[PDB]
Amino acid sequence: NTRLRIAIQKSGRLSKESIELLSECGVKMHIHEQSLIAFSTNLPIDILRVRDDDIPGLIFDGVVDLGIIGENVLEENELERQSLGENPSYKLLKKLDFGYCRLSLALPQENKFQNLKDFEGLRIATSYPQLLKRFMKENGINYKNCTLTGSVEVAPRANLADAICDLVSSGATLQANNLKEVKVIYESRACLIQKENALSKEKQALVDKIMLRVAGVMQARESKYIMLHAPKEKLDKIQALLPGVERPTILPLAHDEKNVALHMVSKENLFWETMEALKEEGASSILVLPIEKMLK
Amino acid sequence: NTRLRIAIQKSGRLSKESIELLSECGVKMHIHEQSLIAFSTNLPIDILRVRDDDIPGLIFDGVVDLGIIGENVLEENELERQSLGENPSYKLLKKLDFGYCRLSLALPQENKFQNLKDFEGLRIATSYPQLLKRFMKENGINYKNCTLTGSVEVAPRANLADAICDLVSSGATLQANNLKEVKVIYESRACLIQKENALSKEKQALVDKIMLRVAGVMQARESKYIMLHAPKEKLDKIQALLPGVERPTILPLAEKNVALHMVSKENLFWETMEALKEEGASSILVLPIEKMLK
Amino acid sequence: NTRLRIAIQKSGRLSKESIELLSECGVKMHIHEQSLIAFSTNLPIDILRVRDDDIPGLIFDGVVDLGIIGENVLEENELERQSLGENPSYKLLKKLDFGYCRLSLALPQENLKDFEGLRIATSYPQLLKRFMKENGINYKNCTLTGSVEVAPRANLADAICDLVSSGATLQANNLKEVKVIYESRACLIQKENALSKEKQALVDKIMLRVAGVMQARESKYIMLHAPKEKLDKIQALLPGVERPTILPLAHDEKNVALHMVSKENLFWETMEALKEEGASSILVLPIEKMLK
Amino acid sequence: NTRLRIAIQKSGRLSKESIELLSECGVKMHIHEQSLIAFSTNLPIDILRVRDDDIPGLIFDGVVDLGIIGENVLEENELERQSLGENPSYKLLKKLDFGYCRLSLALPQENKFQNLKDFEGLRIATSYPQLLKRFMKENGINYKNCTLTGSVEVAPRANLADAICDLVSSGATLQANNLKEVKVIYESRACLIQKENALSKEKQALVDKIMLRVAGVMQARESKYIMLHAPKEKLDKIQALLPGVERPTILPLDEKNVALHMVSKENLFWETMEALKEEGASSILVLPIEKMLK
Amino acid sequence: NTRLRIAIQKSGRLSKESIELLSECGVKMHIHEQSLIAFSTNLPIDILRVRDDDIPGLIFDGVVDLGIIGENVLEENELERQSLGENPSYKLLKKLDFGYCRLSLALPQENKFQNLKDFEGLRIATSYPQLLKRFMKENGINYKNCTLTGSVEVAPRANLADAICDLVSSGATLQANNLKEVKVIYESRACLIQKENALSKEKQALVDKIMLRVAGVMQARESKYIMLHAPKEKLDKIQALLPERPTILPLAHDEKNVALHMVSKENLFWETMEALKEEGASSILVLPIEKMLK
Amino acid sequence: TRLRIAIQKSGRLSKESIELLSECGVKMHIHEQSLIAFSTNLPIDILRVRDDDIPGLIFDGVVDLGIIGENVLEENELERQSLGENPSYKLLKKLDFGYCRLSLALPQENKFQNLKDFEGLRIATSYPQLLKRFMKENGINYKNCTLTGSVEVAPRANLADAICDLVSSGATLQANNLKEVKVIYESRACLIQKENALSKEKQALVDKIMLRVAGVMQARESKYIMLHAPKEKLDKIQALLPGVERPTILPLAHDEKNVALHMVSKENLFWETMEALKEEGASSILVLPIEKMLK
Ligand SMILES: Nc1ncnc2c1ncn2[C@@H]1O[C@H](COP(=O)(O)OP(=O)(O)OP(=O)(O)O)[C@@H](O)[C@H]1O
Ligand SMILES: Nc1ncnc2c1ncn2[C@@H]1O[C@H](COP(=O)(O)OP(=O)(O)OP(=O)(O)O)[C@@H](O)[C@H]1O
Ligand SMILES: Nc1ncnc2c1ncn2[C@@H]1O[C@H](COP(=O)(O)OP(=O)(O)OP(=O)(O)O)[C@@H](O)[C@H]1O
Ligand SMILES: Nc1ncnc2c1ncn2[C@@H]1O[C@H](COP(=O)(O)OP(=O)(O)OP(=O)(O)O)[C@@H](O)[C@H]1O
Ligand SMILES: Nc1ncnc2c1ncn2[C@@H]1O[C@H](COP(=O)(O)OP(=O)(O)OP(=O)(O)O)[C@@H](O)[C@H]1O
Ligand SMILES: Nc1ncnc2c1ncn2[C@@H]1O[C@H](COP(=O)(O)OP(=O)(O)OP(=O)(O)O)[C@@H](O)[C@H]1O
Ligand SMILES: [Mg+2]
Ligand SMILES: [Mg+2]
Ligand SMILES: [Mg+2]
Ligand SMILES: [Mg+2]
Ligand SMILES: [Mg+2]
Ligand SMILES: [Mg+2]
Repeated sequence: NTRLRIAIQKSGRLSKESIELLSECGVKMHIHEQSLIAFSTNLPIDILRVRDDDIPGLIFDGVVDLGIIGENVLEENELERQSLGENPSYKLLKKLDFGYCRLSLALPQENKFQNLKDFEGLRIATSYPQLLKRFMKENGINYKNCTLTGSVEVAPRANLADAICDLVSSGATLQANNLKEVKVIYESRACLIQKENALSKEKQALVDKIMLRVAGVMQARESKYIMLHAPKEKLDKIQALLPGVERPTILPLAHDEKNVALHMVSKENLFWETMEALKEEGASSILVLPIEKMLK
Repeated sequence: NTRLRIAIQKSGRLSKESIELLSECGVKMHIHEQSLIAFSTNLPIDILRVRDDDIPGLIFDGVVDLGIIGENVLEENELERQSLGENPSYKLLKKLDFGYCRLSLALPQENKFQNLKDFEGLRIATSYPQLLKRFMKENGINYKNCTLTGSVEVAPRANLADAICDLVSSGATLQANNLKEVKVIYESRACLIQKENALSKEKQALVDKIMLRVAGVMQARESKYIMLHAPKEKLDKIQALLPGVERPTILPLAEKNVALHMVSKENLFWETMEALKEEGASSILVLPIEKMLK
Repeated sequence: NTRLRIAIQKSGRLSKESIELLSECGVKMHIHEQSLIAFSTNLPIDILRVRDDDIPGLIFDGVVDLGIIGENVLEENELERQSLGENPSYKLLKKLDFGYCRLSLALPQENLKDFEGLRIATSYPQLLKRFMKENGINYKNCTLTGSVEVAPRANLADAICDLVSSGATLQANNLKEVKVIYESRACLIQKENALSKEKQALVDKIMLRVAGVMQARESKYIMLHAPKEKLDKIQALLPGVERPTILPLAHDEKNVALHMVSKENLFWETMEALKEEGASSILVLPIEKMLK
Repeated sequence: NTRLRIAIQKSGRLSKESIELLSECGVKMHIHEQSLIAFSTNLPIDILRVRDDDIPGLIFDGVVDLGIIGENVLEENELERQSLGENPSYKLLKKLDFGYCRLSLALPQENKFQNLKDFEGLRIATSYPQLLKRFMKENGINYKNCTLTGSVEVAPRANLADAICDLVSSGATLQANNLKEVKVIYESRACLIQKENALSKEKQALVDKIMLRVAGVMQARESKYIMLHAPKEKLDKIQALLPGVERPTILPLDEKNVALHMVSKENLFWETMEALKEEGASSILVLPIEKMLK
Repeated sequence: NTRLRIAIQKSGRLSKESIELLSECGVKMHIHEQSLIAFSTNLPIDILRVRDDDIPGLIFDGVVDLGIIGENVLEENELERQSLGENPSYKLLKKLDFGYCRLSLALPQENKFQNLKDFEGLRIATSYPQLLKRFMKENGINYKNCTLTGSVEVAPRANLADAICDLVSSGATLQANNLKEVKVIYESRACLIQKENALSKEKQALVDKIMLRVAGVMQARESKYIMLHAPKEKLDKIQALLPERPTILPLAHDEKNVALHMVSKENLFWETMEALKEEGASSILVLPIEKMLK
Repeated sequence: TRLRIAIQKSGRLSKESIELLSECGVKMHIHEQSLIAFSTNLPIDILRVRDDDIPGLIFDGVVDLGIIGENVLEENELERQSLGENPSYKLLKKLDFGYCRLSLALPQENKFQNLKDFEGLRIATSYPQLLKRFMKENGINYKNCTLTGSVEVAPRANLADAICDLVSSGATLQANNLKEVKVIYESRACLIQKENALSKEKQALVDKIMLRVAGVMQARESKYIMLHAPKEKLDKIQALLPGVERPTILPLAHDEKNVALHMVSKENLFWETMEALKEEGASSILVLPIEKMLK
């Protein structure tokens, strides 16, 4: 077909945010939970809703054009196919601002953990054998792999393994099974990827247009509009504290020769630490306003 | 009573946004789902929560002062009462910015649709007989009406009708019953209406005050505060692309470009953002507005 | 088509129990909430899932064969069509054992001739009208299709005539139930025009199943010990579907064992009355299916 | 350890019924959704709550004693391991009375299907490549496999395949994606299985005891206690209509009829009830049985 | 008033079963979550739905007639009022068949527990200070009380106490907070209680009637109707396995065996069914009983 | 050591208590079953407890900070005082949530003219101490009936003649045929601290958090305003709009009679103020939200 094909997760932790991103990029569509393919009404785009496990392979095989997938799953599949002698490839278009999670080694609460060497020779249960293997090789630790495709935290209490390597964000399931997180081995986030084989000129131009929108949407979520007063003597430090998307606008203050007004757009979000550092450097009247849309 | 009476939908697609609008207009009230009448604590206003079907009639009969109702239901009921020889009347105060939907003719997926004439002589099932009738009369198409008050999309597969005229927004229920949308006949949105008979001077003044607030609230939702850089050579085009509530503020930059600050009349879609970039605009920032009054 | 068409409520208070009844009558089907027609896999039957409001009309117009509908909605619509000069008709096959509710006049907590001249708000104008005409009371009708209990506090009416089962919504709006005017339950109805012989025979078969399913829910299998001297009184306390089976008890000459199937369910009052008459070892077992 | 280990699905279509069966077999335990091992309080049994996909492998590897799994998943995994040169083995203890589903070939609604040969050379998408392969080999049909681990019904509309081989029970998801079921290739239900390597004498005796309970629970669900009146003349015919677990008890009632008490081997359907009446039976009572043991 | 007043829990672990019991005793009423007092339509009875904490006090003060409350809350409050010099009193009418739980001492998983003496001098956190105190006194153990009205399992990790005394049924919350149950100090269930001061003759007669119904309802839940075949030679052993006198019936054309019909006093567990089979019993049927009265 | 903050586990204050801490830059992972959350970026432990216990934990010095409703705080303070104890604490900040009131209510049918109508009545409440203090202050004798919940049942069930109950909406009162008649106490959530001095390091952390709390609350209330004002009306317009700082006044290019005013309001802008500004000749009034602010 002439229409651009984008694979996203049908249901799971990435689904809502994947749809939201596309929608905020002006891709109008009607999604019914039972329908596995949504057709955009205003753009030549088909959204395929599939299991996240299959997204890397669909992209590697060139059967969809774009995909939104967690880095962890993308790499685990890439490594697996490489280990079977294949040469999977893809283009990473953008690391996205959701799907944050980590892959961590965990042990029974009772165990005494001092360092990574404590895993030497242990049986380790995981749904991510390749990612675990690569990390253990890099650190020169021998172990016995036990692959489980789910319910990984059962393994120690059930004597299937001595430890686990599992995905975590909150920590809940670990506590419930008498386990403690001990070492983060991998950090992941959602990515937007593209198949390796060149698209048609028209499809590629549509991807280019979307990508500009994606960057815009993400940048608007992170960036803030900042207004503050700064002493002229401290301007360079203040700017170093708050990196901007462009050069700051500097305006004279009418009744005041020692200070200036600074208007700028931050590259990153403003945390209280930064607000406090700015005040320490002599900044005052600091205002941070939200931005709904932007385009550099 | 001396208190102003406003009828809104108890529960349904208009309920949340009807309450939100009143709340954003400074009408403080405590609503609980089981209570059918909420009394405003800061203004002399009673909110009656009723079935949307009855709102037009309550207004026509002059028994409430204001109502928020979908256009589709308002006119269907107006037309129905006219067909019984009555003379319903009301004042349309404002078309609102929610309750968007459409009434559409639909056919079985298998049917070949070329033009409206393909509906000649067909049996058409609908919950909106009057709206359908008026549209078919305007376009000179004869048909057989089949009134169903719900589950309209069953009619073709159940051989109650050859086609349907139904409310749609998403399209889901049509696919599930092997139907395709083929012609939009009516587009609807929520409206704020008032009874025909004059109110007391005090009540009318309260309505006037609320109306100004309604316009403000709606404008603040649509309008955005825009900041961008524009080449001086392209300002006229840039301003045409983005109509404003007032004239833009133009500020010199620390050369051949200027800074433009303005308030858009409408919301900024990506197409506009892209058209501005094409015309040479850069550093385009769009900030939300919480309240406004010209 | 050759297939029998049954209209039931898509979603609402009658839906679950309508499907259950058909299912317990051996009508196998797969219902998906979004699908508005279910086809029976084991019988030539189509289930049309519609709004309850339309079921009477579909039956009156002969466009479906059977329907399950609340009596209240059935007669309200019958009366409405009669008032427009039409002559709706149907066959009442069976009053069912669910959908119980009542239509009641209610007044503000603070307050039949007392309704004389009052404004009365209702979603059932025809049923109210018929009742008020029968009792010779003049009133002013106010039709509301929902939220009826708002009317008094909102000064739309002086009283209401509304559907109730629990009473909750009345208390919440400072109203009290004052007079029941109509009692309703779900009914199974059929169109007036004769069916084909094959369709009618299928309906006849279903009807016997419906009766069986309902009787099994009400009837219980009863075993007890009774003194021979009190046997007549005990049998009078417990009407049965058949004559009781009477069995001698080993080594007890004054008493007998009684096994029977009750026509109605056994309430504690009956259990206590049986004990008063000298019955002992009373056992009540549930029945899953029956056919007399 | 001395305790018997049983693997069941953590969450999914088999979970509720797996727990119910064990509970009805007198295995007391407290399951918290977050806890992946439940310890029986009254028997030496550990319930491991896992992903269904892993249950066959845990059994093949002898690392749990019992498992409750769908036949489809069991044989798909058995076949997969055989294709890698392994020799997986297990004992099938009992086919259970839930988890009913089927694996079926399906095509777009528009396609003309006459025979299995119409699948010749087609791309077929499935989560059950091995089961599909075995069936296609048995019937001598060449095809191209496309493995998808979920959302299989997307494949045709997305041009990933020409057809699918997917699990169905209702049919809903097929309609929603413009597909029609065309050929059932495999029928499945939940099974209770055991590892191949011999258990201790104590563990095996516990399994034996549980198995008799499983059979009892399943028979009690199917069997009913029946009481009816039959004419003495029609007696032979009535018994033939109603196969029992034992011979019927016949009791005198007046002189022309008898009372019949019996336990049915199978459940009583309305057809049987109606056949009995036709043969002259009356006062037919069917009572539920909560527990039984032959 | 002339009407009998019964206090039950509005919402919580006892609420559903309290209502069910009354309903199964033929008390017809319409109970809506928003309504705090339900009036029985068929009997002169008012159901007050309150917080369980207050039920003992309402009974002690003679302000309601009956109450359904957990033993633990009843005695905790009794003890508390006694410690303030009051003399609370009540009549225990019946221990009921729901609301089962236990009050248990628990420690961090890491702690070595050998005996009760290990609690000597510890800080113990509990919502049931009086029940804990009575138990620690009866055993001569000194400790430091820490009263928390909820979230008791936080205390050790938060260094508010060294141990806890908390309500448990399913040990979930203990595991989640790295705690282990180590000594049950008190076992509880729901009870039906009555105020001490004599009721009117009419009210007391109504209570008497309800009590017989309560006993009947509970017995019907436990008792089962049993039918089996037994060898005449094993009849005594079989009857000893199954605690009124059984009905013994001859089997037609079988002289070595008899049919036994019994109503069990207790429920039949698999152990008993297996023991019956071991003694030569066969065709064992257990049917449910809906109502009974001796 | 680590700073200990007690908040409500689940209830009306729980969400907003967590949100406030989160908006103050306290990062933490809270799982509903977990009763103690450890901040990942600051030395802070969040204890999730029953609100009833928070005052006592603070009084006893066993946690450092607490977020609790005023009503529960003073009810417990009063209760402990009545047992001869001397509970004490520091009130750090009245917060912008947990708004409710304690009110006397009567059956709808009763005729209420004055507080004296409560003389000698039986009054049911979960807040005996707060009621007692109010009734003593106003010299009214009554009979207390303590109920720990379902207070609105008491009149219809003849447990009392009246109630003193927490309300925000009036829903539950209507449902039980009661009317609110006199507000006796107004409450909101408070952030409190134990009386005994903290270590210098812990106190400095509290000081830092407090400035953040004030910032977060100010950003919720304050708005960024832009408008046009006639030069002749500037003084009146500024009086209508108290600001956090002095307004910035800018000339308008094509217009000599008017100026542009940019400012940050101290309070939120209600329609009344917008309308008053317009009445005074202001035009093009824009109100933008503020996400964070520091003076
Ligand atoms: N707490 C979390 N927050 C954000 N993202 C997460 C979190 N946990 C996991 N993820 C990411 O989301 C991805 C999908 O998670 P999810 O649990 O929905 O996948 P799944 O269980 O494999 O679902 P399916 O296979 O049915 O698509 C993970 O691979 C990971 O990249
Ligand atoms: N998808 C939609 N989005 C927004 N508004 C809609 C949509 N569909 C319909 N509406 C509007 O909302 C009105 C009410 O629809 P809704 O389904 O809430 O009430 P209803 O079906 O009439 O139910 P009831 O009569 O019981 O309140 C419609 O008449 C129409 O004006
Ligand atoms: N407590 C009750 N209140 C109202 N109706 C009841 C009640 N109990 C049973 N019914 C029966 O159920 C029928 C349908 O009630 P329900 O509220 O489901 O339908 P509805 O309000 O007409 O909605 P719809 O128009 O969507 O089918 C009533 O006409 C009545 O016969
Ligand atoms: N309609 C159905 N669709 C799919 N499986 C069904 C159906 N009915 C019964 N089953 C059975 O249930 C088993 C488990 O299905 P389920 O969808 O719960 O697991 P899953 O999708 O593999 O999820 P998980 O991997 O989390 O255990 C299937 O292998 C099958 O044997
Ligand atoms: N696992 C359990 N945990 C606590 N109480 C239980 C448990 N099982 C049964 N109960 C009984 O339920 C009673 C209280 O139940 P529940 O926890 O619902 O009320 P509550 O928490 O005291 O709430 P309220 O005080 O608001 O009524 C206990 O006093 C006890 O008798
Ligand atoms: N409408 C309201 N009703 C009652 N309390 C409110 C209300 N609004 C705010 N609150 C505040 O929230 C506090 C706790 O409310 P909530 O009812 O959640 O706790 P609770 O019922 O005492 O539960 P727990 O004791 O189990 O924490 C009150 O003490 C009060 O300060
Ligand atoms: Mg996955
Ligand atoms: Mg409507
Ligand atoms: Mg209806
Ligand atoms: Mg699976
Ligand atoms: Mg309690
Ligand atoms: Mg509390």
